[PDB]
Amino acid sequence: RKMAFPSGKVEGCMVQVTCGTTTLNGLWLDDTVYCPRHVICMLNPNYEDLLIRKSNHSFLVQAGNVQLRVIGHSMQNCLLRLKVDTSNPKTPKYKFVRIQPGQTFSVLACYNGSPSGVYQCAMRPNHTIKGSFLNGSCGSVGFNIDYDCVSFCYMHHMELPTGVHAGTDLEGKFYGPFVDRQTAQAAGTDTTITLNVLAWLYAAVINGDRWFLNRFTTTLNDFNLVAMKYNYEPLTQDHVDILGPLSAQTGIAVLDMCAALKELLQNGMNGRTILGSTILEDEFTPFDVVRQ
Amino acid sequence: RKMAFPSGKVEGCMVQVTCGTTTLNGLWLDDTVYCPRHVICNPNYEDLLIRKSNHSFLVQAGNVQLRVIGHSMQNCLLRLKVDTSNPKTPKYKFVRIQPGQTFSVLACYNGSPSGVYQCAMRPNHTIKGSFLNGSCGSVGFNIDYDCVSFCYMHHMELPTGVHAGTDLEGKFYGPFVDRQTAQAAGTDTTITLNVLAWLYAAVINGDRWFLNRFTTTLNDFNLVAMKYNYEPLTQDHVDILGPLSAQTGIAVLDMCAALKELLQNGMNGRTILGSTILEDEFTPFDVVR
Ligand SMILES: *[C@@](O)(CO)[C@H](C[C@@H]1CCNC1=O)NC(=O)[C@H](CC(C)C)NC(=O)c1cc2c(OC)cccc2[nH]1
Ligand SMILES: *[C@@](O)(CO)[C@H](C[C@@H]1CCNC1=O)NC(=O)[C@H](CC(C)C)NC(=O)c1cc2c(OC)cccc2[nH]1
Repeated sequence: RKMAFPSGKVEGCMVQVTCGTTTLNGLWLDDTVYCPRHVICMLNPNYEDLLIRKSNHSFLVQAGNVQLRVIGHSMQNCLLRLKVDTSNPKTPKYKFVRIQPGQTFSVLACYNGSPSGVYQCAMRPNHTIKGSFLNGSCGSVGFNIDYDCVSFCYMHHMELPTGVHAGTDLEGKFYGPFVDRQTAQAAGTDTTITLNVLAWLYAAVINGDRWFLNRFTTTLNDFNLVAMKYNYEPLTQDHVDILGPLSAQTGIAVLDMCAALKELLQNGMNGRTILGSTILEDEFTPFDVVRQ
Repeated sequence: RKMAFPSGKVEGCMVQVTCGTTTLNGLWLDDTVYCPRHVICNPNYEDLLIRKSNHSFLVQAGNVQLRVIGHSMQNCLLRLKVDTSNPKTPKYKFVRIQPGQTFSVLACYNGSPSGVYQCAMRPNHTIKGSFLNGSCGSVGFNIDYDCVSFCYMHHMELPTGVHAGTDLEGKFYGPFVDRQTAQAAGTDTTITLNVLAWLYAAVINGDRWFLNRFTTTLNDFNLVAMKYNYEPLTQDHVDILGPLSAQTGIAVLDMCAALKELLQNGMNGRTILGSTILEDEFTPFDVVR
């Protein structure tokens, strides 16, 4: 099952940022509030021009009942760093990280500064996420929690015409070739996260369906050559080592699981299922499998 | 997408309760801590509790230690009275959920919340959770408005991998007892009303391939439902699906005729809202939210 991290430490940081009539979500850490810079906008806007035309007083920042006053502002990439007169008493230990494709994080969906729901998603190889984001969701945040430290890694900005979502890290650099404009943008073709599909296949073996296994063998090179022809990410030697624990628990060598996957890619499943589905799941990490 | 409620108001109520070498998670509301009674541990729990002093309960809220002032047992739960009243307790109710309804689980270990996720009370009164060793005392809830409705406390994993537990009054969901016994639930069924709500959800998102021009009656639908291990559908169920009927413009018995086709013919490798299976853990209330 897809589990999310507990959202509490992040709920205390969610605020509402309003400019004129356009409102979105912001992240209040210490005396600074972060939010997508498009709060000040629509096609091909000059963001420097519009920021210099804006006064601190223009930004309405509400944190629950309280109103916070912008004591200053600056732009970092596609984000705005509003300085506020109050430090957030509920700020957690935190860091900004750049999540990598294949990896997962939890999204705390927010509307009007109120956290609505938390779900877990992965960053795809084409630098989009298959999220659930309605109008009002910009500035909602993705994050991982290790110990008591929160790793902020995603701020929501856009939904591509194809249903998927695009955003930035906490420094405002967009993941992927997207720009914050009211234009239709296309992601690159979405390749499948091989490392996670193998983790799934290992998970299926621990659950007791082995029907897709075989005695054929493969080298890493030859598996990667097949995989790319089916739009699957090549498997690095690093990924092989990551699968080590799942390999020893099941007694099935990683290259033999790849030989299995190679046969699934080339012949499909004759309507057969793994863990109940006809399609191979690719947002369960090896860590997720090991933990559960 | 399954979405869990923000777990913040619950995480501040999670504490650790230890009796000897036995540890589990507890729920700290006001001045009382709720936790599965087997923390004191087929025995007799009335005998075990009388031999227990308040001093023997190690209750910890994070770094802090709480002193048990008194206690009492209600069903399968302990009500530990403590000297401190939790400053973080939200507005809350205890409710008993009905099968088919959904909630969020804050999975906890050694008093530390580690994960949140959605799940549903199955018709056989189990839940398909994700619980590991140390997870008893983990709590299920709904956070509608600012009021938290606690509805589940975790107690066990059956041989089949599903989970079982009680309400916050300590009465089990289902036939189970808190003993170290292998126990069996009844045969499960598929939550028909939830499957239909999810079909309405797909239409709203534009997946309409499974629709058709036919209609069915309630009685004819249930003839097909019974054969495929779905719960019978009732007129109460149809009235619940009213608002989604209106939003999509598809009559509730039109959607049933679409579902009978999906059951009879199956889905030919095609997918509804991403999955290759008919999802039954999204309720009509869920889809509105
Ligand atoms: C934020 O809420 C906006 O502050 C919003 C979130 C999306 C709305 C629906 N689901 C979401 O995830 N973001 C946008 O509306 C952004 C705003 C930009 C960055 C200025 N724009 C889009 O996501 C967008 C624009 C267009 C488009 O043009 C018009 C054509 C096709 C798709 C598309 N997406
Ligand atoms: C709590 O953590 C208990 O301290 C624990 C949670 C489960 C452990 C693994 N995953 C869980 O969800 N609960 C138990 O161990 C309970 C304790 C009872 C209520 C006294 N027991 C079981 O879940 C249990 C016992 C047996 C069994 O016996 C023999 C045989 C088969 C399954 C089984 N489950």
